[PDB]
Amino acid sequence: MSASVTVLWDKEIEGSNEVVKVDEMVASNKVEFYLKERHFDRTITHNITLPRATEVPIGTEIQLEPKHRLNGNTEPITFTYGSLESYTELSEDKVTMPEFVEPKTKLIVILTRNENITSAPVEISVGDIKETATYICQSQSGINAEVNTEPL
Repeated sequence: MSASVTVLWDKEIEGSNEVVKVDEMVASNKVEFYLKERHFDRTITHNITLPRATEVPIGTEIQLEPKHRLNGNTEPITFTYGSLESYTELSEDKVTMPEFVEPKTKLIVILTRNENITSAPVEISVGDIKETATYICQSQSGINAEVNTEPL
């Protein structure tokens, strides 16, 4: 009813790897800037997938410990085959804005973050049944603010 689990971390595959533009904000001219801080949802989705013809019985628990986590969570993720095959972590990404737009100056705030997909083999055993599943991590980094100044 409960599997022993080993992630072949050294076999990790690097899927998508992108720096994503999240937003841009512009103002022109001292005057005070629109927001002092922006707040952003940040997620990491963890997935387990099994071969279509697997012998793993429906209901089996697969407990693994991911590499990329949020909020300093350390506890294992518990997937259940055929019920709970995905799990999403949510944290609050707080980003400080520039306070002032300076005189004779147009400022541009560029907000970016990294987003990766990685996958790895998971060796699964329930009793005499062995399987190699695939673990998939959909990750987002913290946001970076680039301040760009023009004399207009």
